[PDB]
Amino acid sequence: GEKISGDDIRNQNVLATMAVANVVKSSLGPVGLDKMLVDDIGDFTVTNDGATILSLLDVQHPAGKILVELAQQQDREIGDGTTSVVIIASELLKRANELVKNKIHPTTIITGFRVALREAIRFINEVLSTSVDTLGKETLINIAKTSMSSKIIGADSDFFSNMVVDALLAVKTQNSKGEIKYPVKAVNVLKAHGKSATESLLVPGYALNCTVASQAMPKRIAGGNVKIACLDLNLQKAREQLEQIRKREAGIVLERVKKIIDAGAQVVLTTKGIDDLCLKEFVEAKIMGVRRCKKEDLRRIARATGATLVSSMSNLEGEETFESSYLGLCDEVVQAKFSDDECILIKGTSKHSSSSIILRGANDYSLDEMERSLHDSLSVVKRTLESGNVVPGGGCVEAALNIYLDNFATTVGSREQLAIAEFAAALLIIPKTLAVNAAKDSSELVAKLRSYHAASQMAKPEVKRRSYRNYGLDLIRGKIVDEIHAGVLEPTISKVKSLKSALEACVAILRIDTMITVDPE
Amino acid sequence: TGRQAQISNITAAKAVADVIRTCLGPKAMLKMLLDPMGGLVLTNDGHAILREIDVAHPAAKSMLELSRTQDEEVGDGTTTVIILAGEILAQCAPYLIEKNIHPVIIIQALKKALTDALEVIKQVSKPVDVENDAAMKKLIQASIGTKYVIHWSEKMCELALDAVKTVRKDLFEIDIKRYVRVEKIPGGDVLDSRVLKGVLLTNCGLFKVEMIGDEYFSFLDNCACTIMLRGGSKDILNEIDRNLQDAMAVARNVMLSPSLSPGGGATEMAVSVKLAEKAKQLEGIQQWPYQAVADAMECIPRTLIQNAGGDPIRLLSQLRAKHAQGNFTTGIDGDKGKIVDMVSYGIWEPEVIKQQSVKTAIESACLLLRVDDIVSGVRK
Amino acid sequence: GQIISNINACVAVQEALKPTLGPLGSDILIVTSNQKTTISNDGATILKLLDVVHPAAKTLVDISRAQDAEVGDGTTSVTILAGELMKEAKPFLEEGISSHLIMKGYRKAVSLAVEKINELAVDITSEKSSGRELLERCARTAMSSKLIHNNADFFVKMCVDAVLSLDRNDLDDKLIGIKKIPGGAMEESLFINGVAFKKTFSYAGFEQQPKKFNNPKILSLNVELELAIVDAEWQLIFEKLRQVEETGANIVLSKLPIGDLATQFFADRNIFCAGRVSADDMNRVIQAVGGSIQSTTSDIKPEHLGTCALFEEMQIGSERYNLFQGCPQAKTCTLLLRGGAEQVIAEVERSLHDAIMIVKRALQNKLIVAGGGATEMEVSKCLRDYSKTIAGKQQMIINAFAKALEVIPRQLCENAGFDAIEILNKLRLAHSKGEKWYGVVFETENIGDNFAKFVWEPALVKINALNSATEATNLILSVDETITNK
Amino acid sequence: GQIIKSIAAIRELHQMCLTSMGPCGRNKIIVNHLGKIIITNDAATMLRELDIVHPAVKVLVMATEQQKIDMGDGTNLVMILAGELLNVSEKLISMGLSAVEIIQGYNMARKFTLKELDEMVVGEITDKNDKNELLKMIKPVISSKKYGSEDILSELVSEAVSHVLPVAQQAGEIPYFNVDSIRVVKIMGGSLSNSTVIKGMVFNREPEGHVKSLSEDKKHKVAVFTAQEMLDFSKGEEKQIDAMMKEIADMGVECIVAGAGVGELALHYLNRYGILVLKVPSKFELRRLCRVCGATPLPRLGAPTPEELGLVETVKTMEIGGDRVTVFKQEQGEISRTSTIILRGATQNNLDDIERAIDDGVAAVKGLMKPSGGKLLPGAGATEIELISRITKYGERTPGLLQLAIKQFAVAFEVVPRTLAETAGLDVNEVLPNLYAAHNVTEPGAVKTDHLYKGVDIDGESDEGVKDIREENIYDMLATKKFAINVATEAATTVLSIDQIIMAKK
Repeated sequence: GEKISGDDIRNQNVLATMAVANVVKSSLGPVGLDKMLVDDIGDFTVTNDGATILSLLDVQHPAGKILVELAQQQDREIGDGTTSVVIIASELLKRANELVKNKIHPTTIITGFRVALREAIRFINEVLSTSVDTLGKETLINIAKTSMSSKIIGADSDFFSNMVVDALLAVKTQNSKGEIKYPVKAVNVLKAHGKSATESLLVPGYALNCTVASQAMPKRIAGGNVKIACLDLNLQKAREQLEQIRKREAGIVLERVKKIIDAGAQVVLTTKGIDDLCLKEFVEAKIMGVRRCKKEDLRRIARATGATLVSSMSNLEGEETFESSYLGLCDEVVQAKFSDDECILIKGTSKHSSSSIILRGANDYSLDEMERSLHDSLSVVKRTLESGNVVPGGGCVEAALNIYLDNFATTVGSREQLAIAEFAAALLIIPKTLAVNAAKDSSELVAKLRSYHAASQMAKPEVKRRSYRNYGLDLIRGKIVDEIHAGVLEPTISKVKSLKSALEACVAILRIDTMITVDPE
Repeated sequence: TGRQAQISNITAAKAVADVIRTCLGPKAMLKMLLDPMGGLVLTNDGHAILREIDVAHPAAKSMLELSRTQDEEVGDGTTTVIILAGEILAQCAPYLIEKNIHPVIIIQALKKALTDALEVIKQVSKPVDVENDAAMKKLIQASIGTKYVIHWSEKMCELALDAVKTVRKDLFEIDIKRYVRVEKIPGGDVLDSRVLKGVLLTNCGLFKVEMIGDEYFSFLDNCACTIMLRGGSKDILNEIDRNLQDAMAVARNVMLSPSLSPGGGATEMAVSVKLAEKAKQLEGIQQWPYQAVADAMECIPRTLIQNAGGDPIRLLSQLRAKHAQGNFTTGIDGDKGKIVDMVSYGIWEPEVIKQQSVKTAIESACLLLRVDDIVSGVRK
Repeated sequence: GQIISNINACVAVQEALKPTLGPLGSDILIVTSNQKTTISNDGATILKLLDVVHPAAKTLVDISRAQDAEVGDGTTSVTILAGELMKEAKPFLEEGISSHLIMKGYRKAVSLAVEKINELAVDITSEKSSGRELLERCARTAMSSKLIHNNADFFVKMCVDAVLSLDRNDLDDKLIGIKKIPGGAMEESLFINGVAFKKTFSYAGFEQQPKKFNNPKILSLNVELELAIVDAEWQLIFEKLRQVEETGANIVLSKLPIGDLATQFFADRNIFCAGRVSADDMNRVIQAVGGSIQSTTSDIKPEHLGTCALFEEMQIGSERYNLFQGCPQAKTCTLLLRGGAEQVIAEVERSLHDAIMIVKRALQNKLIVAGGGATEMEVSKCLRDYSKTIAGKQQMIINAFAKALEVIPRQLCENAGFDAIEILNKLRLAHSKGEKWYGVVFETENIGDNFAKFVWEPALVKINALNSATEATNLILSVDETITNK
Repeated sequence: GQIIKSIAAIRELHQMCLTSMGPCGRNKIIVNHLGKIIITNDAATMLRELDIVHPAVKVLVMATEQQKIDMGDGTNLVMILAGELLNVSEKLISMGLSAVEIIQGYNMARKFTLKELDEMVVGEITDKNDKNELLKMIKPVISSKKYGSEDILSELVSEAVSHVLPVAQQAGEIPYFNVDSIRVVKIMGGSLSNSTVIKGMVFNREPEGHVKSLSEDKKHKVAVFTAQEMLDFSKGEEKQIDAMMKEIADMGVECIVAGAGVGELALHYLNRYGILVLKVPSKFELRRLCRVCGATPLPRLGAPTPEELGLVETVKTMEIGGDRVTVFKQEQGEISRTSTIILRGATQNNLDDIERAIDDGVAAVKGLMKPSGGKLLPGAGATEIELISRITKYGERTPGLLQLAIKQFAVAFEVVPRTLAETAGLDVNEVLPNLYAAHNVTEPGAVKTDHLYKGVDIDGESDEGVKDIREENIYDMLATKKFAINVATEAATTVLSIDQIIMAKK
């Protein structure tokens, strides 16, 4: 079919790249703005998340879809910074275009970026810091403020700081051959409206959204040794031989409930609704029935309370029974009204302890953004506790590393130093884009910040304390502030994997030479 | 695209707000709609207008969910609050697309505007005791003036005020008033009602069963209240619930906010003149977008002038001078477009009416400013 | 935004002149509606015949036309700098940087550049090179920096001896005009000490013309000589011929042609006469022989008749021309080009006229600096250290102008086939740890010292180059809109 | 069909002249049907060469003639002010306000502005002949006119005005100011440092026959003027021309001025008798020649009257810009005023902007001499911020419908400080609070506080925003501002008065 080769394809690759790059430019930084997407189904979705946009984004260019899969891999590896990482592919491929039109060979561009990022780890070793960082009184709050970038939660992040920290405090467990980590992605988030952001409650346990059929049951259980059972089977009314089968099936249901009553389970979790036959057995046995449960939420209950889901009741023989090993354990069961509904609160579980988060917002479009923003912050603390090395935030990292690459280019020399200079100018778009979203001047703070880092490497003792060297930048007032007063920092694993995952991503665009379009059937 | 995409979003809410300008007050006008199917809907309520119309502008679709939130609280007179969200968008034309003002700077100015607005709301605060049945009677009759059930409300609104106080009481005073069960009986006279205190199905007085074509009568003595309504026509029961069941918001708002504000669009008159005075003390970059909010506040009372057939330029000259000099209790007569103050006008509205109006307006206005552009064709 | 669209159309102007930089440069062929073939390296003739679309293209033409007064040569290495300053300034114009900071920062960079150029220019005088040396040894490669590579050795021993007769403080460009003689050789051109012009018309006594004069006298007369009516018209012309003989003029220059009566009268007396004399040739004789032009025979007097040492009739290219020698006042030496190719005559015509500009500025001040594009490298090296502390954002602005001067060594490597990166690494150490004067050497194809290479260039070329590129680049930034009626 | 249509053309031209004014201002290129390229920042010259197909917006085009005749400067300020008044009035039109109160609002505020100009005036200092006073007037023009070099151009004009100065110290009551007394010549090539001033006037012509000086003659004399039968006319003219040219040489007249067609026989005798002649003098050169020299252009071809003749103390025909040129150069002692200033530049378009800048400098002296005085006003946009506080106060003093017109009249003043920020690329919102920081809440008890004393000068001080205008000598012309608000109000109300376009037989 259509076959077109030459340098026009690489010029078209960056043209389609810069076209979709404008999507994440306005959403970068705490002051970034959201954008509305039309789903053509009558509704719309307003999101600044690059992972959600690139998924729905329609790209008619074959190479433009590579950036879509790049954000998907960064969600499992990192889980945050979607618009603060992928955005570099705009100018990085644009500066390489000037080298393609010149006599620079693509391998020099490829090997130039590899030697730059390989030796960049030693440059990062200067800005690293331990997990203790300052004198304390703020520990996981400083890393919780990392999610302020690219998101609008920075205004309400004051009260939400202690909510995220305390949610991951009691979920501690032992895994990874004895390593102590927090099993994230297991936190339940409930959507609610009313009051304000400061009224958000943190539940140190499991929260279930359902409706209790009979209010006369022991809704609130006082004391320990609470047994909870889980059954995937549906016990209800279901299909003169028709009346005889109805009586035989009713006896089978009452027999299976009798096995649960004999086990002493205080809470019975069912997938579907409960008929009137099972409700009469629960009141006499002082058991609270639960209906309309989601299978995905029941999987976390099996790990938390310790109640394994029962697919079917059977054994090696033809006897049906419910074993006692499928019962869960917790400290107490408390039921309170949460947002025009009564939810079950399971706290103090035996096997594993979980946590639930209740959020408040304006509308459903606001809660969708507030949920994913705080959900991505859970991975920020998780990835930070894995590697104690941390780097300061504020965009001062990209401006500082580009100065060391200037003398590093003179060390290597030859033709590989020109690609290093172009790679240093490519990283300068990150601090300049933040100035555009902050309605400030671009080169104003960039030229000044690089002046403090220019003499940073020239200081022999570090003369007295730090006259020039410092970290952090103030986007609101457009001034250079210290990282201690600003209180902003970012994890190292997020910054290293940023350019590391983008390494093979940008080169893949450069490796494209001949473009061929086959006509569809 | 970019700033050009926001211009289409401002005109989207501006075109919708201009339709509901005449939907406020007892003089409110009506609007006729023509669908591609050929059906016509003529009504003065903007609730069914936004639901039936399918707009091609993605920004106007967000106002449909906002109307559901405003109608969940009161629903009568709160539909025109969307105009305030549309006037702010049109107010940014000399700033956003001309001075290149950053949206967050405007949003930050709206945060100080929403905070200063609540202070002005507390300035017009006029508490009143809820123990007086005559004072609460004229309060629920405020929204009745837009209907012909005014003289019918004598035997109607008295049943609603007595039933809410039974299910309200205290706890704060927060309680659930949804336990009430209202039964509607078609046919008969509207003057015929049923006074029943108890649960409809110790030392009970009497037990009897009446004769009704719908169902029988049963009394349950407790140690909860129901309402049996007999309509004066067949389909009149739809309008009866709007003047009684939907009127329960007045009884809920007086318990949460006993204070009273000028009714009939007379509240924001003292707010606009006070907001301009609070702007002179700011003395900053944000002063211009902050002071320009008062220009959007005076557009709401112009709807009454457009309904009264007056000149909004010349009439508001003397009207704004009364609120900024004489007192903040002055108001505007919506019927004839007169300077008669709210003191002799006899109608007062709770503060929460304007609180939830401004709160939902600022929260909806900033979200529209946070949208850079709109794209289509994703094929989800 | 409107300036960017105007720059891209002006980029192709010097990109067509891109290979033309350096002595290895190429030429541009131009064919007009008259089918006149013009092949020359100089962009002044190129931009004059180049079709312009946007008015910004005329800006480079006005600077190129004024370049003859400021410098006159090296136009390939000057005009290209006007487009390079606006090429790297595109990312700055797209950002919040205004074009005023680029224009204001440019004058601050030129003020520091000219200060260093005057520092690089050193005048020893004293016992070092003097006349006939600086104009030969140091001007060997300085006179022609582009063309005449094979014939350079011929003109150093010829053209230098012609410009030696030109004394300082005079610098007359009216007497340096050349002529076009078909046929012959370039190195065989004869030196002419007096006025020489073409006959342009053939005579029946062309072979009978007098060979030489011992004491010739040139007289300029505008009287038209052309023939009862027959006796009257013949007598009036005869009386005018007798009045001319009273002055004793052996050479009579007539503006309008003469008939047979005036020719036969002058042939019998062995009196020379030449018709169809142009007005430009008459002013050349006034500044050489010192005669005068008489309109009629009323005011003609014997003292208006000038004289010269001797006259000679030269025959070259199968055609004879008038040759004057030993004029009373001659400030230059007339040169006559030769060769059979018309393009070659016009090729060296632009080059020799550009070489006299060096002699003009050398007599005022004698100065030489390192040539071969090494001047901008030392200036760009100094601007990198100063601009860091100068007025905030001006660091990145001057560094853009510092990197804009890097186009000169990149162009010299494009023609020679070298590497653009390899020369920058060698010069960076040569202009920092290697002090200054180390340049680039094309002959040995490596980096060497221009002091021992004998190749130098006047620093006055680079001084006016920045001034010529000042208002040229500032006008592009100062114009944000262009309107064309109809 | 008119308002919205005109504003579309107004916002176009208003944005065009917005970047013209100011030291950071920009120029434009205009190409006519003949291909002539002109680069200038002047709005009057701009709209003159441009072809506009919208008759409604042409009101602002013809309104420039009122400003050029009265003053000739501040043309960019009038187009920005008049264009902004119609832009801010668009909001009042959408509100339903009739043009009655809009026209009355601008006319009521116009009289209030004239009352403030007399109260806010400073820096009398009243000195005509000081060389520093000539520098204080010519320096501020770098905003509207060419800002390229104010050091050299200010010195040449100050020496030229002082050279043509009538003197007559104390009270001389000097009428008949000479606008033509200043002339510049465009010379291609060279830099501005090569430019100088000559005590006499110069012009571009070339000598032919003599080129000799002849000014060493110690009060020389100059005159000014307004088949045998075939030789009867030939010999008849040779005898008459010889006798007429001999009597002129007998009187000792070295140079003559011939304003008519000169034949070949006339130039023949001029070379023998050594008499210089001028070739085809133009209309404006003929008037300047007879007034300065004081000789009568006698049309008679014979001997002129020796009693009345021209005189030039010192004149040289040698090279000036590299070519021999005969000029009128003279000395103030024995002959009258109207000297010249020679300019040197590589670009001919830059010499045109300097010519228009110097021509506007002549009006600065006209504004001082013709009325009682030109006074002074705060420059660099510092005058408009002083009026904003005054006009805002008048809105509360006069309650009524004019408050809507007074409000938009004060907001329209924001374009002047925005001009400095827009042309410099800086954010106007950052400089805006620095402009209000001068007056703060109210004015301090001291006289001439930082509001009146200082001003807005942005070079490295953009962070501070305020700078002293006294040391910088940045001021605005009072006669220009009085005429600016008059033309802007007359042009704004004219557009609002337009009803329908009428075409008659076309």
